[PDB]
Amino acid sequence: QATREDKFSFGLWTVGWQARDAFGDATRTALDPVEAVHKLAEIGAYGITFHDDDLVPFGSDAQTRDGIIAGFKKALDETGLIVPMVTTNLFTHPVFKDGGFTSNDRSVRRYAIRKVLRQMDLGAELGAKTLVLWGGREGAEYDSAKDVSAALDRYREALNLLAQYSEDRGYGLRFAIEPKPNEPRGDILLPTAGHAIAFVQELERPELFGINPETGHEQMSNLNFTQGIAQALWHKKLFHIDLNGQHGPKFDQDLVFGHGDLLNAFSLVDLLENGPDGAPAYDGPRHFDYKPSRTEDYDGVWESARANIRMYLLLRERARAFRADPEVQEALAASKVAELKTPTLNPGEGYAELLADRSAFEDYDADAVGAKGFGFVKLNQLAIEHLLGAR
Amino acid sequence: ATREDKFSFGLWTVGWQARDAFGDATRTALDPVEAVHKLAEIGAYGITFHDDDLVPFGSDAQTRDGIIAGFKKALDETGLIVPMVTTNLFTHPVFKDGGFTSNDRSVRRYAIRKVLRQMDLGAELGAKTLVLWGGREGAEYDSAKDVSAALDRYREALNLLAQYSEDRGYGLRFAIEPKPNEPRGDILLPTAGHAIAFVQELERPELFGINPETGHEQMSNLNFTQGIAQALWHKKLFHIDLNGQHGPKFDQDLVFGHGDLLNAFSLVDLLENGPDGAPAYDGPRHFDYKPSRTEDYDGVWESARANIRMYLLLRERARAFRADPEVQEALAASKVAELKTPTLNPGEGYAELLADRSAFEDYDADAVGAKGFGFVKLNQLAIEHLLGAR
Amino acid sequence: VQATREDKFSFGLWTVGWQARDAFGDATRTALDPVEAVHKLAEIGAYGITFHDDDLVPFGSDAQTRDGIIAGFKKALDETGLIVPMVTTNLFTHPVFKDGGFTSNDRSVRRYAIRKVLRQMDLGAELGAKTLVLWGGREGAEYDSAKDVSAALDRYREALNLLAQYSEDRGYGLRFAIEPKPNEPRGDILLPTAGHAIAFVQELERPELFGINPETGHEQMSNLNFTQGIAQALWHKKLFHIDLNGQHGPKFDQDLVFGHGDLLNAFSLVDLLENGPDGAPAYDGPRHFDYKPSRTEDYDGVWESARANIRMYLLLRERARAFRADPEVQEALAASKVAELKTPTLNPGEGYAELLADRSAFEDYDADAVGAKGFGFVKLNQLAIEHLLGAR
Amino acid sequence: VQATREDKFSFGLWTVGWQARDAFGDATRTALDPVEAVHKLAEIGAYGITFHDDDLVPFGSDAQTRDGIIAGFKKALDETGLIVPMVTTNLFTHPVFKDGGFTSNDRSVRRYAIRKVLRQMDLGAELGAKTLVLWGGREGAEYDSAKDVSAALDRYREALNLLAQYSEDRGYGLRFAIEPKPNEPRGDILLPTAGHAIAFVQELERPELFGINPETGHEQMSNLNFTQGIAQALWHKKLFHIDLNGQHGPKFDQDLVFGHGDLLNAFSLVDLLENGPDGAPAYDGPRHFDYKPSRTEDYDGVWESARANIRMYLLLRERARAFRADPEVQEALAASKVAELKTPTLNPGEGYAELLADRSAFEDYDADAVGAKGFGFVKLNQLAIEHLLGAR
Ligand SMILES: OC[C@@H](O)[C@@H](O)[C@H](O)[C@@H](O)CO
Ligand SMILES: OC[C@@H](O)[C@@H](O)[C@H](O)[C@@H](O)CO
Ligand SMILES: OC[C@@H](O)[C@@H](O)[C@H](O)[C@@H](O)CO
Ligand SMILES: OC[C@@H](O)[C@@H](O)[C@H](O)[C@@H](O)CO
Ligand SMILES: [Co+2]
Ligand SMILES: [Co+2]
Ligand SMILES: [Co+2]
Ligand SMILES: [Co+2]
Ligand SMILES: [Co+2]
Ligand SMILES: [Co+2]
Ligand SMILES: [Co+2]
Ligand SMILES: [Co+2]
Repeated sequence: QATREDKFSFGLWTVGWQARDAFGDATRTALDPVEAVHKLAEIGAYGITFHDDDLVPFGSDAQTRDGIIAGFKKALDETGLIVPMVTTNLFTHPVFKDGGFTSNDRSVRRYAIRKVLRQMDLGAELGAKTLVLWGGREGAEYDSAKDVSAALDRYREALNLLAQYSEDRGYGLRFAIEPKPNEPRGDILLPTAGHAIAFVQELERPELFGINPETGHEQMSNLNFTQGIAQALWHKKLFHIDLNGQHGPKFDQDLVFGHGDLLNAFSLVDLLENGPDGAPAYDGPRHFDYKPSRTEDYDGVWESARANIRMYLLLRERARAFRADPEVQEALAASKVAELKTPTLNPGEGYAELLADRSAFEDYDADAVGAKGFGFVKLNQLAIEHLLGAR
Repeated sequence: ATREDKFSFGLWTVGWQARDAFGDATRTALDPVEAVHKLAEIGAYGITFHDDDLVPFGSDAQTRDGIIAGFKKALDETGLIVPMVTTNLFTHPVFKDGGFTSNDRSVRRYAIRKVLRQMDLGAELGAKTLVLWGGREGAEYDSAKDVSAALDRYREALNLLAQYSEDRGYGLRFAIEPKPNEPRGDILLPTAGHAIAFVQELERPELFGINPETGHEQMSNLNFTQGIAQALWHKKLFHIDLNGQHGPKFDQDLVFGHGDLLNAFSLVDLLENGPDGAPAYDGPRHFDYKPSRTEDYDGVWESARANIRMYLLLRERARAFRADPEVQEALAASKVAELKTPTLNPGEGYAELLADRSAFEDYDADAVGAKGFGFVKLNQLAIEHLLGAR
Repeated sequence: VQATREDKFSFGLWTVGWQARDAFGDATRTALDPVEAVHKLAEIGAYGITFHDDDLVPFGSDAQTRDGIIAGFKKALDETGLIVPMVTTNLFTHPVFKDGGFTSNDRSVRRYAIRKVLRQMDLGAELGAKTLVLWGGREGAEYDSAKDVSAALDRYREALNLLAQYSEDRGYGLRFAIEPKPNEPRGDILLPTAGHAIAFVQELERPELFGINPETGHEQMSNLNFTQGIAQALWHKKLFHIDLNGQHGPKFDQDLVFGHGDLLNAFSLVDLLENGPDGAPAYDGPRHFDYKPSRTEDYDGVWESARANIRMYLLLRERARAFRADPEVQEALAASKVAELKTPTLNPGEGYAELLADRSAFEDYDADAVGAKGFGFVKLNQLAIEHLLGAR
Repeated sequence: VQATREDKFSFGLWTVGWQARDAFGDATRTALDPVEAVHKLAEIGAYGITFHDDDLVPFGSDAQTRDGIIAGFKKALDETGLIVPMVTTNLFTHPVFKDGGFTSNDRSVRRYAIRKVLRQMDLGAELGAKTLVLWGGREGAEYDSAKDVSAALDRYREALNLLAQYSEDRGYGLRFAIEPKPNEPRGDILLPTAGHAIAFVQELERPELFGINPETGHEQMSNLNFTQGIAQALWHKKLFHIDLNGQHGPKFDQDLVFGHGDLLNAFSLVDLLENGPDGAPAYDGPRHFDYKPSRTEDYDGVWESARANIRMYLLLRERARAFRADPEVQEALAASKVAELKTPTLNPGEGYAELLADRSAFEDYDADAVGAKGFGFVKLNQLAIEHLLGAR
C-alpha cells in the first residue's frame, strides 16, 4: 500500500495520453483534469503535475483559462492532492519547430520566455516548488543548421532571466533541466544527465538549478540509469526524477516503471531508498512520466497507473530485504564494496609521504593481488535471488 | 601535412599487434625508435605513449634508463615532440576492478604511484598534457560498485596529481578521457558531459579538461561534433582523439573519417572555421586508431597516412563550403547567425519583456510557425561540398 | 546530372505529402493535393508515384467520392506520363489495427484487414501496378506474453496465401514484397530484418510470388549493414523493391533524404545496385524514396528535399563508376583478392575424398606464413572514399 | 531446486576455461585442465560438455600428443557419465583466419578451413556428438569493398554442402547449426541475425540437415527480441541448438550468466521453451551456456558463475510454471485474446469468394466500435512480472 509519504506523482499528460502516435490516430478519448485528479487520489498518488497546455487549451481566453483553473483548484482541495511541479509546453505548436529558447528565430525565443514566465505564475499560485524544463525541440537534424555555442548562450540567457524573476517575485522555485538524447529532434542539446549537469554549473545562480533525469532517456543511449543517478546525487543536482521503462536504443517507449530494464529498476530503487543511515538518498517526488499503451482503454489506463506504484513498492521491499540479509552483508564484505569509502591516502598523507612508501610501489606485489577474485558474480546472483523472491 | 597542422599519433596505434578478444596477434612488435622515424616521415609533428608502451612493465632501471635515452635521441634527430603522455592503468591483472577506483585500497595507492612516475617522465620530455583514460573504472554489476565513493576516490587521486604538478612546476594540464563501456560493462564518466561535470568539482578545476574520442561518443550514438561544441563552450577541450566508428558496437578505432563521414566533416568545420577565420581549437589533432587486423606493416603505414589525408581533404571542403555565396545565402535563409543575437535587447530584463505585448499578447505564432527554415537545402549544399560536386 | 525515366525514381504520395505531425507536435504543413503531387513529381524527374489506399481516398469515402478521386488521379497520370509501379495498403493508422491487421489477436480485425487489402489489389491492378508492398507496422507486441508469435506467423501466412490465390485467379500478375522493420510503432515488430522476412517468404505456398522491400533506415535502426543485407537479398533473388532513405543508427525512424544518414553505406549500396555483373545493374526495379521532408520545412523545402533524393543517387552513381574504372582501384582489388572469392574453393570434380588426399590443404599447409600477409583492405577503403570525395 | 540430467544443461570447455584475457588486458586466471573441467561440471549438475578442437588439443599438437589428450578426455567422460552433445571448430583464433575460414578472399585458406572442420567431425562422431555448430566469427568485413557478399555466400554454401556429403557418406548422422552474430570480431559479420541464417540454410543442397544455434546476447547486440526470434526459429523448425547467456543491449559481447542481462526476456524465453506447445516444452535439445566468468573472478567465482546459470534457469522455469497455472493469468489471457490468434482467420472451406461475400467483414464492419475496445495487455504483463518477482 501507497501512502502520501511515498510521494508518487503523475503528469496529467500520462494517464491523459490519447494514444495518437506517429503512425495512427488516438484510440482513447480525452480525460477531464478534474476526473484525473479524483482517479489519481484514489489510486494513492500524493500529487499531480501538468504542462500549461495540458490544463488550459493553447489559446484559451482569460475567462476560460480562469474558469478551468478554479475547478482544478477545487478538485485538489477536495482530494488533498498537491502540485509539486509544473512545466511548460515548448514543443507542440508549429512555432516551436526549431526550439523555444534556442530557436534560430529571435521572435520565437522572446515568445518562449513569456510562455514560461506565465506558467511560473500559475505554478507559484498552486504551490509548486519545481519548474521542470524539457527542451524537446532544442537541437537539430543537420549539423550546419545550429550553432551549438550560440545555442548554449541563448539557453543560458533565458534561464538566468527566469531565476531573476522567481527570486525577485519570491516564488522560491528550483529549476530542473530534463535531458533527452533525441526525439523529436535528430539530436537534442544537453543529451544526457552529464551534459545537463555541466551546463547548469555555468548559470548565474547555479544553486537554483539541477536536473530531472528520466529512466528511458538515459536508456535511449544505452547508458546505466542507476550509475547516472548516483553521479547526479554526488553533485547534489537530483532535483526531481521521471520514472518509466524502455527497451534500449529505439523510440521513447515510456512503459510503466520496471517494465523495461527490470534489473536496473531494482538497483535504482535500492539507490534511492537504501540511503545513508537507513534513510533514502532522495527526498523529492517519485514521478511517473509514462504512457498507457495504445492498445488499452480507460480500464487499462487505471491499471497501468496502479502498476507503476506497485512495481516501485515491490522493488523497494526486495531492495530492503537484500540489504538486510547477513549473507549479502558477507558477500559485500568479501567484494570490498565498503572499502571504496576509505580514503586512498592516510590522514595528512601527501605526495611526499606516498612517494616515500615502498609498499605502494617498489615492494608491491601486483601479481599476487592481481590473482585474488572480487566475488562479484556471487553478490550479483544474491541480489537477483532477492528480486525473484527466492531468498 | 605541416608541423603546423599538429598531427600526432600514439605509439600504441601503429604499434598495435592486432591481438583482439578472439585471436592472436597478426603483426610483430614495432620498435619505438623505428616508429618515431616512420611517423616523422609521414608528417606527424609529435608522438604520445603510455608508460608501458615504451618501457615494458617491470623493466629494471638500467633497462628503463637505456630505452628513454634511445627514445630521446630519435626525437632529437627527427624533430618530433611529445605533446602528451598517459599511463597504462588497464592491462595488468591488478587493475581488473580499476586503478584509482578499485575496491581494493592497495591497488588505488599503487595506481597513484604509477602515474606520478609517468608525470616525471612526461615533464622530462616536455609533455604539456597528461591524459587519463579510466578504462577499468566501472562495473559489470550495480551492487559491486559504490559510485558515490568511487567519484570521491577519483577526485582524491586527481587533486593529489595536480598538487604535485603545481609544487614541482611541471605546468601540466589534465584531460580526462570518457568512454561508456569496454572493457567494463559500464565505465564511470561515460560521455563528454559526465566528464566535464566531474572536473568542475575538483580542487583546481582550471587545470582539468577532457580528451573526448570520436568513437567513444558514437558508441552511445551521440553527435560527436555537437558534444565537442559544448566542450569548447565550457573551454574544456584540452586534447582530442580522432578515429572512426560505426555506432554502438565494440570500439572499432577506424581511421578518422572511415566511420561516420558526415559527422567527420562537420567536426573539421567546427575545429577549423573558428571564431574569426581562425580555428576554434589549437591543440594536437591526435589519432587514436588501430590498423585493421587484416593488414601487415605496409597496411600500417598506409593507415597512418590515411588519417592525415582524411583530415586535410575534409579541411579543404569545409573551407570551400564556408566560402560559397550560395552557402552564405542558405545560412542567411536558415537564420543561423540570428541565434548569435541576444534574445533580449540591451538593458532589457523580465520587466521590459513582460511589458512587450508583441512578445506574447499580440504575437502571431500561427504565422511564424508556417515559415520554413530551409535546413534541408543547407544540408544538401554541405554534402555537395563534401563530395566535391561544387 | 539529370534524371531520366530510365533511372526509375519513384516516390510515395505520403512522402512529399507528409504534413509533419510527429509524436510530439502538430502538423506544420497543409495537406498536399494528389493531382498537384503528380504534377510536381513529374517536374522533378520521377517516373512513377505510389500510395496507400488511404493516402489517395480518405478513409470512409462513399463510392461516388472514391470513384471521383481515382478518375482525377488517372487524368493527372495520363497528362504527365507517370506510372504507378507499386501500391500498398494502410493497416496501421485506424484504431481498429492497434494490435495489427493480419495478426491482430481479434479475429474480426484479421478478416477486415484482408478485405481492405483485396480492395487495394483491385485498384492496383486497374492502375497497372506490378507490386503490392505489405508493411506490417502494427504486427508485433509491447509485451511478450501478449502475442503468440507462432500463431501470428500462421495467420500472416494464411492471409498471404489467400492474396496470392486471388491475384493469380483474377490474372493480376502482382508480385508481393514484405517490408521488414524492427520496431516503431510496436515495441517489437514481427519479421524485424530483411533476413527474417526472406526466411518467412520461403514458407509460403507460392514463394516465387513473394520477395521483400527492405528500407535503408529500417536495417540501420538495428545497426545492421544495409548494403550487406541487400547483397544477401539479391543472392536469394528476393529484392522485389527497395525503399531508400537516411538514418543515424538506432533511434526513432528519421526518414531523411537518401545519403543524408550513413553516407559511406549509401555509396556502397549505389555501387552494388549499379555496378552489377556484365557491367550492368544488379537490380532493375524502382529506386523508391520512402522519406519525409523535415518538420522545419515549408513546401519549398519539400520540393527541395524531393530533388535532393535524386541528386544524391546520381552523384553517388557517378563516383561509384569512377571508382570501378580507376586503374589504381583495379590494382588494390587485385592485391585484396576480392575476385579470388569468386573462384570455387574446390577444383572442378574434386569432393571431400580428393580434398582429404591433398596434403597441401592441411598436413603440409603453412598457416603461419599465410597468416603474416596483409590484405590491403585499408588502402582499398581509402581509395573508395577519395573517389566519393571527388579527390581523385 | 536441483538440476537433473534430464534438464540437459551443458557448458563449453571454453566458458569456465576462459582465462579472462580481454581486448585491453592480460589473463587473470591460469588455464583449466579439461579433465578437471569435466569432473567439476559433472559435480554442479551438467549432463554434457562441448568444445572447439583447439580448446582440447592445442593448435599444432603432434598426433601422439593429440591422441593422449583424447584418451584422457574420454576416460573422464566415462567416469563422470557426462556426454559430448555438440562439438565445434575454431576458425577464428589463428592469424590465418583474419579474413575468415570458409569465406577468406584467399583460396588456400578456404581449403584449409574445410580440412580443419572435417577432422573435427571425425573426432565429434567418435565422441558421439550429434550436432556440429559453425560460428563464422571471421566471415565478414570492416569495409564494404573488401568483400563480395554474393561470392562469399556461394563459398559458404560450397563448404557446407561438402560437409553434409561427408557426414551422410560416413553415416555420422550429424545435424549442422549455423550460429549468427552481427559483429565482433569483424566490423560486420555475414548472416548477422537468426533470420539471415535461417534464410541461408534454406538454400543448401540438403536443408533438412541444417538449422541454427542462436545466442541470447548475439541477437541483443542488435537490440532484437531474443524470445521472439526463437519463436520464429521454432516455427521454421530450425532450432537445432541454443546458447544461453546475458547481455546489456548494443555493446561488445558480454557473455554474462543467463538471466543477468535482460531478465524479462530471459523469463519469457524460459516460458516459451518449457511451456511452448502448451505445458510441454517446445524444445528438447541441450540448454547450453555460452558465457564467460567475469574477469574480476578467481576459480571460486568461476564455479559460482557456472552454478548461477543453472539456478537462474530453474528459478525462471518454476516462475513460468506458476504463471501459467494461475487462474487469474488464464482469465487475463482470455481477456487479451491470446489464443484467438490460433484460430484460422478464414472459416473451414471459406475462400476469397466467400470472404468477399461476407458484408460483416467489410461493408457492415464497425471499425470504430472494435477500435475502442482495450486488449488488457498491461494488466497481463503486470501479472507476469508479479510471478517473476515471487509476489504471487
Ligand atoms: O519525452 C517527453 C518528456 O519526458 C516530457 O514528458 C517532460 O518530462 C515534460 O515536458 C516536462 O515535465
Ligand atoms: O579505448 C582506449 C582509449 O581510447 C585509450 O587508447 C586512451 O586514449 C589512452 O589510454 C589515453 O590516451
Ligand atoms: O516506417 C513506415 C514504412 O516505411 C512505410 O512507409 C511503408 O513502406 C508503407 O506502409 C508500405 O510501402
Ligand atoms: O561469441 C563467440 C561465439 O558465441 C562462440 O562461443 C561460438 O558459440 C562457438 O565458436 C561455436 O560453438
Ligand atoms: Co520521456
Ligand atoms: Co519526462
Ligand atoms: Co578508444
Ligand atoms: Co583514446
Ligand atoms: Co520507414
Ligand atoms: Co518504407
Ligand atoms: Co557469444
Ligand atoms: Co555462442
